[PDB]
Order: sequence, then C-alpha cells, then structure tokens
Amino acid sequence: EQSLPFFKLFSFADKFDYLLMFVGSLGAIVHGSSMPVFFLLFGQMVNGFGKNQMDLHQMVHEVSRYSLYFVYLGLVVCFSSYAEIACWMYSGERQVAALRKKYLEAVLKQDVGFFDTDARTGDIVFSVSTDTLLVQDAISEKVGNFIHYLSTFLAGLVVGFVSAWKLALLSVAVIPGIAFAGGLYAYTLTGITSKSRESYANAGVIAEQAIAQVRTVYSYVGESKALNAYSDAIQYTLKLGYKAGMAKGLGLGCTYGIACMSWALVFWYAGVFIRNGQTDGGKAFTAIFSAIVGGMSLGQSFSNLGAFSKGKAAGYKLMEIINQRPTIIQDPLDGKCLDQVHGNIEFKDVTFSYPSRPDVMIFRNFNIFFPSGKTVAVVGGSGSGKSTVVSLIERFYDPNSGQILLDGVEIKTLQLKFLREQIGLVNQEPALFATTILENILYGKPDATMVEVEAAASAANAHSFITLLPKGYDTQVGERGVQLSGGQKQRIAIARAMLKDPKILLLDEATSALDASSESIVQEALDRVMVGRTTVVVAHRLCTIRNVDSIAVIQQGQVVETGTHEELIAKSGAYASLIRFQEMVENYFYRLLKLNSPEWPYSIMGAVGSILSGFIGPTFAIVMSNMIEVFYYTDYDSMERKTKEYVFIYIGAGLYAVGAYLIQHYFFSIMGENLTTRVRRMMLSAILRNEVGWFDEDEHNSSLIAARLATDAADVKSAIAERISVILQNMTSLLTSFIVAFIVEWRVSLLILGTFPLLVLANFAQQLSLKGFAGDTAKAHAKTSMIAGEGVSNIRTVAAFNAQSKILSLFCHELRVPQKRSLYRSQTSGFLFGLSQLALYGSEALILWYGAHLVSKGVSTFSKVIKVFVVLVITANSVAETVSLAPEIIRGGEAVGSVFSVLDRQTRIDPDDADADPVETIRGDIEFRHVDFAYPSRPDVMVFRDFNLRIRAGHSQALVGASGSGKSSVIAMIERFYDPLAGKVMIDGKDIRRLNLKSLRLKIGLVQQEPALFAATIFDNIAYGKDGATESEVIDAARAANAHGFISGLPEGYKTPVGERGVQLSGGQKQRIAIARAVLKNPTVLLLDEATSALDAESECVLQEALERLMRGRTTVVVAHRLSTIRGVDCIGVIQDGRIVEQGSHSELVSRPEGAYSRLLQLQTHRI
Ligand SMILES: CC(C)[C@H](C)[C@@H](O)[C@H](O)[C@@H](C)[C@H]1CC[C@H]2[C@@H]3COC(=O)[C@H]4C[C@H](O)[C@H](O)C[C@]4(C)[C@H]3CC[C@]12C
Repeated sequence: EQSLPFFKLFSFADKFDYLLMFVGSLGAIVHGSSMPVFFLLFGQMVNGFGKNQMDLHQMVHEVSRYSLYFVYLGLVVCFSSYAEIACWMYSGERQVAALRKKYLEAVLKQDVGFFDTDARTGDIVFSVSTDTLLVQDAISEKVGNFIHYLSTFLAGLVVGFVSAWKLALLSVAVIPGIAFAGGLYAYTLTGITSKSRESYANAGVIAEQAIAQVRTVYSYVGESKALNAYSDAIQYTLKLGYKAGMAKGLGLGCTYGIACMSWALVFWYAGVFIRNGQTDGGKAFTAIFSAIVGGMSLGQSFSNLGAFSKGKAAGYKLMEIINQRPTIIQDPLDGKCLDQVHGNIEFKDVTFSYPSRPDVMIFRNFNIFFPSGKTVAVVGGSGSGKSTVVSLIERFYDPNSGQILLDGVEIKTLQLKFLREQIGLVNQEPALFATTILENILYGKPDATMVEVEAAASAANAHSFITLLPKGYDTQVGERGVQLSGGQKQRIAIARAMLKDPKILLLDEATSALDASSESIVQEALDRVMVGRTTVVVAHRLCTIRNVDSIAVIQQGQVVETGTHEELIAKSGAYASLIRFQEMVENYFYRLLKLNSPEWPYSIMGAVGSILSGFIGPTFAIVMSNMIEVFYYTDYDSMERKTKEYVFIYIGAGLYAVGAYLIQHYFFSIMGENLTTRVRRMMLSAILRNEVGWFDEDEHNSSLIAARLATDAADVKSAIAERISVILQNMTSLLTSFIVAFIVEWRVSLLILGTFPLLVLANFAQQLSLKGFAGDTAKAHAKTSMIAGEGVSNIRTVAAFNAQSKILSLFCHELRVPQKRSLYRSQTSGFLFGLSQLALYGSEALILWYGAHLVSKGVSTFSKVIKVFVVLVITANSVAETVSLAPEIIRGGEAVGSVFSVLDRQTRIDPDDADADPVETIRGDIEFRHVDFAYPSRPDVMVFRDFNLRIRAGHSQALVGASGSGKSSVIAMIERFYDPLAGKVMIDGKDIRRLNLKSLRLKIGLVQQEPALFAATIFDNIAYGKDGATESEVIDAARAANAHGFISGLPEGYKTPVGERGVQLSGGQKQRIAIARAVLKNPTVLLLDEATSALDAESECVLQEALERLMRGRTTVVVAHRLSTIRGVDCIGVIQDGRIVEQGSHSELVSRPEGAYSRLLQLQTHRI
C-alpha cells in the first residue's frame, strides 16, 4: 500500500513527551558507549596483573583501583539503563493513548453515511485495535534498542582503533563471514520450514474433510481407510523433518567452525603483533571484543529497522481516516436552531445515489409526505430504498439534488444537536454496550434525576425483569457471569426512547430474530407509544402491519400509491404481489517419554552429542584463558610454538564442534519427528473414535480441531527434544566448568560459587531485555479496544440518542488506568535492571580484588585466578541461557496440556469392539423403545420425550419433517450418532449397545442432507461406499444417476479435482455421486434426507429414477419438509412433541385423518 514519513509518527506529542524522548536518547547512548568502556577497563586490569608479577604491592594497588572503576561503571550503567527503559516505555504509552483518543473522536464526529455495514464495521474495529498496537510497538521501546545498539557499534569501532590498530580492522573484515554463514543458515531454515508447511497443508486438507463430513464418514466405514492417507502424508512430512534437522545441525556446526577459524586467525596475528612490539597484552582483547560486539549490534539494529518499517505502514493506515473531511458539519456559530417544532416532514423532489457507488439509482424523483401526529407505513418488495428513508430523514445522507423542509424550514441549516435530539430511533437487534443496565437508560437523558428513570422503565415490560437480579441495577453483559443472552433480549431500547421523550419516532425492521410469541410480546409495547407523536413505520413483512392508519408503498424510485388500510388491500394495485410474495415465505512428561520407548537407540546418540557439546564449551574457555596467560611471556621464542599448537587445538575444536552438533541435532530431530508422528496418528485415531455430539459445539468444527493438530502436535516434540538436549548440554558444561575450576584453585572458586546467583541473574536480565519489558500489551488494552469497537459497531444507534460526548468519558477513564500501569511497570523494570547490572559489576570487581590479594600471600599466581575467573563467567553465561528456557517450558503449560487431553478423552458411546459379540447378518428389526434425546451442545432442547416407533423388514418409512420438529434426529439415532437420554434401541432382537458398530455401519447407508465430495479426483468419490471393488461394479453402478453424459465430457477422463484447487461443480451433481455411492455399497437399510429447500435441482429427474431403483431390496426412511415426491408406499408418519401423533400408509393418511395432517395439505397449497 503506502507508508508515512517516520518522523511524522511523533505528531501527537507534547512538551513532556519531548523531554522524555530526550532523556531516553541520552540514557541509551550512555549505556551503549558504557559497555565497550567496560571492555577497556577489563583489558587494562588484566594488563595490570600481567606486567606486574614482580612488584606484588603495585599489583594490589592497581587491581584495587580498577575494581573501584568497575564499581563506578556499574553505577553508571544502572542509572543509564533505568533512564532509557523507563522514559521510552512511558513516552510510548502516553503518545499511543493520545493517538487512540484522537482517532475515536474522529469517527464519532466523522459522518455516518459512509458506514454501510459492507464489511466496514469489521474493518474499522480491527484496524483500531491491531494497528494502534502496531504503532505503539514501533514507537515505545524498539527505538531505544535501535539507538542503544547503533551506539554500541559506533563506540566499538572507536575504542579499538584508538586502542592500538590493525585488529579492529581484521576482526571487522572477518565478521562478515559469520554474518553470511548465519544468513545462509536462516535462509535454508526458512526454505525447509516453508516446504514442511506445504507438506502439512496437503496433509491437513486430506484430513479435515473427514471431521467436517463426520456423518458420512461414520455411515460409510472409513476409519481404517481415512487414516492411511494421513499416514502417507505424515511419513512424507517425517522425511522432510529429518532433512530439516540434518540441515540445522549442519548450519550450527558450520557457523561455529567459522567462528573458531576467525578466533584462531585473530589470536595468531595478535601473537605476531605482540612479538614485534606494536601492541600490549591488554589492548588486543579490547579491540577484538569491541569489534565483535559491534557486529552483534548491527544485527539487532537491523531487526529493529524491519520492525520500524512495518510500524510505518500501519501508522499510515491509521492516519488515513483522521484527516477525512466530513460532509455534514455541526456548528453553533453557523448552524441555527428553532423552537416548538411540529414534525411536518415533507420531501420535495428528493433524488440521491449512494456516494460509494452511484451507478445504481435509489430515489430517482422521490416524493413522499409525513403528517404530524399520525403514523405512516413505508414498505417495499425488495431493497429499493425502504430502509433508506430512515437514513435520509436522520440527516445520514445529504440529498445531492433536492430540498427537504421541516414545517416550512429547510433542514440543511440545522445543527446535529437539536434536530436529532427531537427524534427517537430503534434499529435491528439494538446492541448494548458492556456496561451496567442503568447506563443504557442514561443514553436518552444525561443527568436530570432518578425518579423519571424508574417511571419510564415501568411502561417498558422490563421493571419486573430488572428485579430478577441480586444487584443494585448492576449487570456486566461483557463478562458473561449472568448470561441474559436469550433469544428474546430485553427491549431496553424502548425504555431509553421513552426517557428521551422525542417528538419524532422513526421505526425500522426490528423483527429478524425468528419471530414468535416472544417477539409477539413487544407489539403492545410498540403500540403504546404513537400518541401525540410524529412517528413512522418501516417494515419488511406485513404480518404485524395490521394496525396502520396510513400506508404508502414505494416500488421504484418513487411512491406508487397511498391511503389508509382500506384501499391499499383493495383494487389489487401493486399490493397483491407483495402479499403473495409474503405468502410463498504432572506425570504427563513421563507418559510422553514412555510413548517414545521404541525410539530409544537414537536417544543415546543424542545424549552423547549433548555431552560432546558440553565439552566443547569449557574447552574454548580454557584455550582462551591459556592464550591470555601466554601473551605476557618474556621469552618470545617459546611463544611461537605454544601459539602454534593452540591454533591447531582451535582447528580440532572446530571440526569437533561440527561433528558433535551434527550428531546431536540429527538424532534428536529423528526422535522428535518420530514422536510427533506417533502422537499425531494416535490423536487422529482418538478424534475419529468420538461422539457426534462432540462436534456439535461451536469450538469443535473443522476449522479449530484441524488447527490444533497444526501447532499443538509440533510443540510437544519441540518441548521434549529441545529441552532435553539443551539441559543435558549445559548441565555437562557447568559440571566441567566447576570441576576444572575447583582443581586449579579451590579458594578463588568459592567466592565465584557464592556470587554465582548474582552473575546468572544479571546475564538472565541482559538476555531478557532483548525482547522488551512490555508484555502482553494487547491484554492491557483489552477494555479500551472493546469500548471503541462497541462505539463503532453500533454507530447507527449512536447517531440517534445523541451520546457523542458520553463515550469519551469512559474512554478517558479506561485509558487513564493503563497509563498508571505502564508508569509503575516501567519504573520497576528500570530499577531492577539497574540493580542487576550493578550487582554483576560489583561482584566481578570483588572477585578480582580478592584474587589479587590472595596472589599476594604467596599461595597463587597469574595462572589460576584468570583461568578460573573467565571459565566461571562463561559457564555463568551458559547457565543464564539455560534459565531462559524455563519460561518457555512454563509458557501456558507448553502445548502438551491439551495434546494429552484429547488423546485420552474417553467418549460416551465408546464404539470400541473389545469383546462385544459381532454380527454377521442383519435382516431388519428397527424398533424404538422409550427414547428421549437432547442436544449436548444445548441441554435446553427437550424436543424428544418418550418417542416410540416400530419398523418391520422389507418396507419403507416417510416420516415428514413436520415444520422441523426434530426432523434431522431420527436419522441420527438409527445408527449410534447420539446416546439416548433414557431407554434402549432394539435392532435384530438385540440391544444397540451390545454389538460392534463397524458391522452395523458397513451394511447400512444413508443419504446426507447436503451431498459432498472428498478432496480427490472422482474415482473413489463413487467407490467410497465399498472396499474391494476397483473397476468391475463401479461402471455398472455408474448407471444409476443420469450423469454418465456429464462425466463423459472431461479432459482427464474420470479424474478431476472438485474438492479444492480444481473445477467447481453445481449442487445437483453431488447428489448424483451420493446416490451412486449408495447403490454401489448395496446396503440393507437406507436413509433419505431432504430439507431446507437445499436440493437446488430444477426439473427434478435424478430423484425419480433413484426412488424406483434403490427400493428393490433396501429398507429406506424418507424425511422431507417438502410435501412432494415423498409417496411412501409402505408407511408415513408425523413427529410432534417427541411422539408419534398419527401412523399409517400414505393412502390411509390422505382422506381418513381430518386434523393435524390437514395442516399438511393447506401448507403444500400455499407453497405451490
Ligand atoms: C573478557 C571476557 C572474558 C569477559 C569477562 C566476558 O564476561 C565476556 O563478556 C563474555 C561473556 C563474551 C565476550 C565475547 C563473547 C563471545 C563473542 O562472540 C563469539 O564469537 C561467540 C561465538 C558463538 O556465538 C558462541 O556461542 C558464543 C561466543 C563465543 C560469544 C560468547 C560470550 C563471550 C565470550
């Protein structure tokens, strides 16, 4: 799209924010420049040991002096880090809060006409939340990291170059090799990740179809069949994961080998330089380490730059809306007002077209009149602007060509604080803000008194309902503690309209919630208002239009006829069509480890690699310490040989690192991939062996369960394998570091042992600061975003009942709270970070001072203090890296908390066939005992209560839908889709819950309400009903539905993608293949299903052939709300209130039972 200039992001600011940014920038610069100063001081102190091991007293003096300097640097870093973190966090929060406040103010003031619910409501709210979060991300703290790391870069180059020369050059020239190796590793990792993502996308599109059409999958046994394709796909993904692990192991090995070569070359050339006499033993350390930390500085700064660019794009997207100038302007200085209005609404040559798209015509020559103190009814046959008149009287749309007068006063010169204040409006499903009930009433009146609130609500059919709450007019509709979310939501909008007492009362089609007696209660409340008021009626259905004293009907751009409710019905003038159209109507980890038992050989090699890496670490530390000690030798001839085998040791260590990392990562990747494949197979097998009622909930569709297998199945293997590897490696390294430490010197190692918690804590804080101290900022702004969304989503309601100022107070309060939270969090984080850094530097100074003093009392030398110190510092760094994994393991109970839940979530039916006696042949004895059933998703359904029916062999049934009185539940209880609440089901003289389900399901087939095809070419979509037949009977059964000519025309013969990424077929073709499957399987019991007019097959010919071919020797059950093509030659029934009300064949039900079945005849008649 487009972006904004970056320094235009800091527009909504203040003097205080300028000061905060200044302080934060100064702190960041000081911090960054301070770290290489620490390197310089350490180099000088090491030189102080090195050049003074004959002048013992001077050693003590200089070591104490530089320990004091370390303390000073610790103090400076403390204060600087506190300053940068606190100032930047607080400034970012203040500015983003100001931006949110400005943004929400614009929407309310900006005109309402452009909000046409054409996905605009969902766009704006997500824009607000997510994009304000993005802007805050790009402003608050990442600028601090950017400045800090760029400052470390600039200070790092300067310090080495002024230190001596020629090594800040070599190291800076070499570090591009490390950078390129890391970049190549990242590129390969991204490529292999994309390939694995594609492979699992194929696997998921193969799998998720079974879950969605579970009823078809269960009916036609495919549990073994479905799992084989998943097995093949997951084996492909397993091979790809093996390759991925191999590649990442090689990448780590190669990058560490290149690092070892770099260190070897740098140390060798340094040792060359000291030999000549151009550099001491302390300057080289400073130069090398300064250059390397500069390299990491560039890495972090580049990451920050990417984040900044993304934030810039988001910020432009936000700032697009604010500056949009509106059309209608409310202004006391220009807009005037009147008094004692009369409601004489008149339209004079009103023409308008939608500004978004004016190609269509809406109100071409629109001219209607609204009387005063009366009621009018505007109704249209379709979307011809019947719902637009309310969007035109309300000043929602300016008439681009025309004039409208109010009692002789034209309305374009009236402010939107007086005209709208005299009008009351109700809309479709009036949304209620997440506040108390008493707040909703206050929309109609800000604050006058309380007695009128109770008086007006009395005549609103809600005074009794509000009393059914153990609170003082307090109810939080947001937090669903008390769930008053029934279908008949409380009509508090009527009460809030009553409180305002508007002269004008616009109406809307507020009946779209499956109107019933509950929706018929509100008719009296609606009829109680139109007394002495200039009100209208806008309706879509004429069921409740029976009481109107004047009805005007518009058809195309203009009104056709007017009059009362006496002549509109008569003369059949453009009104008979409307009524006719109306009439057509915690041992989990051990269990996981046990589940990985067969893959134990790989675990041993993985562990071996772990110990080998643990030995890699301290080896590097010891060799570096030896080089540091060697630099101070006096015999230059001896230095060459020692540096020679030290360089060879570096080369050997590089090769060793390559090999060890290869072994460890490869074998642990193999183990992890095998474990995740096994758990995926087990989880899918468990899921397919579940109850249908488990899929009925809104969280167990094909879009969530199939998504859990994506992220949860990989997280478990990641957790187990990676945590085991890292813990083993670092634990071995730590043990090696102490064992080498406590042998070379046992006194100095005790102080470092004592101060070790401080060092590990400080390094932990340093590594934690890289990802920011903010934390779940989306959750902090969880109520402001909700208030903004509710204010924007129902802005149509907010336009009336003028409340453009009351929302801002709530927004201000709920913005004030997170400002305090951010203030406290920022100050605490700054203080703790400063204390941790001060502790680190003070501890290091104390360690070195005590070491130097211990050297003085002739029981040590310049060989053991330095070695133990550097080894223990590096192993403290490694242990700090280890500790950071603890939050990852702890993180939300890392995703094996539900992986192992569904894996052992026992079902209700439990179709398991452990020892139940199997069935060889079913002859047909379908009989229903006393059975009641309720939907597990909604227990409030009591459609079934003591149902009873009997079906004999070799016949059919024609159970009508009966206005959807549980029509789609008899088919779900012939087979074990649902468990009856009470009673049993007897089939073939035996209980249903005593026999294997597979045998009963493989000889009974159904016809689904919505036929569907699997995600494959059309060769098994016809043969899915029977396994064993390949080409013999498929063609024979293909001539059951007249679609052979349809399949004759196809490029690739029979094969064609229809599920996805291929040709798309019509609705009438899927049922042909479904009937083909039904006739190919050749079952004993058949089930038919037609409902909700979902056939969508004009000129019905496929059904007639099927009903005369599939009934030869198959028992079928027919259900259809339509009273057509359901001539059951055996029996027909009607289901009412969970029991049979009449039984018999079709002939016995036509003319014999004058009664409820007559409803059926008159129904078919109206329909025709
Ligand atoms: C003078 C030092 C001994 C100093 C006391 C010490 O605290 C120092 O800050 C340590 C923690 C740093 C300084 C330089 C760092 C190294 C510099 O960068 C490197 O070459 C990489 C290579 C690789 O990434 C290793 O895993 C870490 C490793 C090898 C770094 C590991 C930690 C250090 C060794």
